[PDB]
Amino acid sequence: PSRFTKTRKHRGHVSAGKGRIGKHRKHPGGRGMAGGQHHHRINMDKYHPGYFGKVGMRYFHKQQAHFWKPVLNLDKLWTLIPEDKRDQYLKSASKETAPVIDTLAAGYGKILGKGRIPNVPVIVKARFVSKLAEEKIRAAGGVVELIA
Amino acid sequence: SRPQVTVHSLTGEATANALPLPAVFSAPIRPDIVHTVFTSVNKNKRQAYAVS
Amino acid sequence: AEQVAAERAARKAANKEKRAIILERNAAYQKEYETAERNIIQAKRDAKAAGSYYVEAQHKLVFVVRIKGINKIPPKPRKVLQLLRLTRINSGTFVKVTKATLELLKLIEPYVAYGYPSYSTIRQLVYKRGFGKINKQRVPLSDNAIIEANLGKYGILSIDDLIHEIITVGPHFKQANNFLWPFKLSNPSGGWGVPRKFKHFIQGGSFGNREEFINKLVKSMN
Amino acid sequence: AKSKNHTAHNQTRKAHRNGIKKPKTYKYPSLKGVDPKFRRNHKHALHGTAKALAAAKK
Amino acid sequence: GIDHTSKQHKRSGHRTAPKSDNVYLKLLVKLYTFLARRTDAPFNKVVLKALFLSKINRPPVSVSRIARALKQEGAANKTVVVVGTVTDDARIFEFPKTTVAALRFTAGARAKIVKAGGECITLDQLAVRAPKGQNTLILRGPRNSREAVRHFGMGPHKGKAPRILSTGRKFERARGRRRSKGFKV
Amino acid sequence: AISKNLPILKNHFRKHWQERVKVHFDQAGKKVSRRNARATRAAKIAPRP
RNA sequence: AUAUGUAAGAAGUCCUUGUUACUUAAUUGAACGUGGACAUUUGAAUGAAGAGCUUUUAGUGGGCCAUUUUUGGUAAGCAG
RNA sequence: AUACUGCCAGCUGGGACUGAGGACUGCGACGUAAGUCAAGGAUGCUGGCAUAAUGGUUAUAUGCCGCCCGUCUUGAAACACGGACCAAGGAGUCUAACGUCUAUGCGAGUGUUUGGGUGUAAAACCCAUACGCGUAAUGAAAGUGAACGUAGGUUGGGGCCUCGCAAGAGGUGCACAAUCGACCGAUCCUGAUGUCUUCGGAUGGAUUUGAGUAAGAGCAUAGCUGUUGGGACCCGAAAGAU
RNA sequence: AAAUUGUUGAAAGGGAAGGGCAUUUGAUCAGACAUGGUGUUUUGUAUU
Repeated sequence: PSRFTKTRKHRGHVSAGKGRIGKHRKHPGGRGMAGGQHHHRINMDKYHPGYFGKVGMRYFHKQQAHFWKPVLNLDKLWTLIPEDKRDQYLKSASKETAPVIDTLAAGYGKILGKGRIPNVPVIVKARFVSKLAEEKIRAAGGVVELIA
Repeated sequence: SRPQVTVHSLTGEATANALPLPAVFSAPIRPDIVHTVFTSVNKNKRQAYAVS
Repeated sequence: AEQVAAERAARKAANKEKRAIILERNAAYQKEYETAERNIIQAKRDAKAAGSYYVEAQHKLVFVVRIKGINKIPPKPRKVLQLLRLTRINSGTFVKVTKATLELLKLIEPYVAYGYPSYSTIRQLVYKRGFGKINKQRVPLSDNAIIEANLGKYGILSIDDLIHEIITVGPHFKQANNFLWPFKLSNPSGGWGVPRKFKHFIQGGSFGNREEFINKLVKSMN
Repeated sequence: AKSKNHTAHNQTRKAHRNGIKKPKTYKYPSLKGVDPKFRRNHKHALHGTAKALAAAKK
Repeated sequence: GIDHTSKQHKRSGHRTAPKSDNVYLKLLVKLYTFLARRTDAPFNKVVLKALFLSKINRPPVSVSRIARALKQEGAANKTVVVVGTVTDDARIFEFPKTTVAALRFTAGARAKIVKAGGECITLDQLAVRAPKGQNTLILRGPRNSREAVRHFGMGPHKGKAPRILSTGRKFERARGRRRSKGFKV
Repeated sequence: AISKNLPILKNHFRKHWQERVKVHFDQAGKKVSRRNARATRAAKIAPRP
């Protein structure tokens, strides 16, 4: 849409919207992040604090495959169970028929107890569990059994 | 809405059979959506040019 | 519903009753003005006969006309002129006389001509140039119906009631004056009477407090 | 090639364009910077007041 | 000349005739302009301006939020009116039997409404069944809970989510953010 | 060079990328050629899967 | 003298001290609050052209000249 | 009586410019009532030509005025710079990654188009996966990981719920704003049952601290404007190297 | 095509020319009176 640009509206005006006193020169302040500590220090300190320096330790050959662990909350777990049977278990909440939820199969490595699952017993299968998640699951009546 | 639509036969004015509307004809008319999508797909059918 | 006979008759009867009460109010106002003027005269004569001096009560109302342009004016006088609604040259406004308003006038002395108007000039200004501030719009008064519709809560039901409040400043003078849009006067028809305007009226100029000559000045300007 | 060093010209006008309007005030100002002993006491007193008010209007 | 106090030829500063080219949105705007003009209902006026509203100013409102609005005392039977999109919340396991009027419904949200037993209606049905907005309750979504607003107003000692691309160690967590490295913000 | 509140960008374009640009105008042609080669190999090994 | 900080109330004024891990010799104070009383003079004037608020970005970052105050200089269409 | 001043909703006269505007309306005035008016904007009557006569254009003449444009500049007509003239060409573009806003689609999801299928063979149409972003944050990290309450209390709040023909209040209050809290990481504390003889910190805290929670709001496409690297709005070095 | 030239010709001319406002003079030109009007003395009264 080059016909909508302000370049078409600046046709006829001398400076093309760049000013007559301070012209549109090539690189009046530097190139890129030039002078972030000298003359752009004000911008860096105002808007990007912590830009300069190093803090943590290094980790040669880091692997996001090692660090893969998506988290799942308890409400998201009860919605992770399929709906057309979710209605059935929610109505017929009882033991000896509690659904088994494989958070690992769903793609979650950890479960977190963000609050207020119904009182339906349910067997939970997760790689890692949280203290509050386990307490809330047991209060609901189910259990969390560890897998790998 | 629209009850039925007849079928035109090559051997006369029409025939006895008629069918209802698939509701794709009842789907909303969005000229702006059609305009944007058509602009984009008409751009999709294109070829590249450049100077030496 | 014809809305030709019954509605018209009811509206015309209400209008006639309102006109009668307006006429009664105007007669009362004229009697009050005449009584006040004659009483002032007899008070002066009685003081002279008794050997004492009758000091005139300081006038409770002034008319102030901004007569200087809108260029090269310092911030404090500019703000005081804006507060008194004097945003154009040859622009007038009625002011109730108090310590605060007198200090404002003393502040804006070199840009306005102000003085003590009489009933004649007040009536002249209201009748000739009377515009209400309705919905932030300058509509001409032109109708006791309009004045009553916009000031009936205060009992002002006609241009005569508005003029009466203005001349005999009362409980609702602030509301009536704010309803009155600032007067846009022309230049004086016979001239300003002085070669140079921007000296004090005392010094042979035109600005400042011309006490009772504001009547002549505003009648020439209106 | 000397130049003008400093001036306050036009500064008040620039301020008063959309300037010196007063800051907005609030009921219940921030309790930061006040004595932390008073803060602890006010916290406990507010908790007790809320409990007593709920008891009064159950 | 006039010594102007305010700025001359200043636009309203508000929105009218929404930027959307949707002919159906224009139809709804026409209907509610007529309603607001000839009804005097503040509900009609506010629904008209909410129709004028833009997208980020019309955040999605969840069925959980509607359920909370109905759990409000004496509001169980009020028609819940939202000018925008109603989304389905998977964090609630119960819904009441309310009537919801809205511009748009997600598939899950509409299914939730009709499974709970209520009706999903549009703004024109809301107008036809309640011209003055009788027994209505207007719902609004959280406008100030997005990435843009969390970045807005960034500066020293504000704590307003610095505009960054990569998040983690050695990405703006250094001099100017801890006392051990120079100063702290 | 730096300006108002914006994310710090790392655009690695300080080499002769304009010489090293590859634009895949031949997506459709490559797909057609791959399907044609699959068909030809199937014909060549006609009973084999 | 001119400039300049405040205040001119409803987020206010008066009986119940209800809570407290603060404070007091002490149900003494402090803070917050529940119950009650105060309308067309809700506590000066004038005005208000709609208050208030957020985002984003341009140009600019050589200035100069009156009237007053004023510095260096004999002075300057000098410099500040 | 009369220099004077003030008032008259006092009485007459002579000039000028203007004539905006609608299918019933308004406000008014005028003899004891028919209706007429100068009352919400010009009508009535009468003349000359049925044309360059009025006018438009144009060239002179006359009265007054009028310095050569662009640029740098506090200041240009400048004794500052470019411009003898004319034709054609001639300078904020495209890309990668993005910020704000807007429109659109779907929505706790979103994106078909790396590929595969089929095709009227670079269109179009269709497709079990994965992946990117979002749904969880915090710490350097090991790690831990978001409801003690109707997802809280107070203040203000648009909107919505009655007695309601003169002045008249409560209830609910979800955008958002201010404040006091609660919860999740980090720091500093405290430390009960139990001991792979020294280990997990249950609980209770702290003028500390986080780009958090506290009934999701994002993803994708496109469009002004703005950012960065690229030749980078166009033209321009003295140079350096092979 | 323009710059730049020669010639139908027209006007101007006391050390520039060009321009604005306003008329005058000369040259040139559009608009407008068969338009939707009289019922019968002129007619080329299904054409009015």
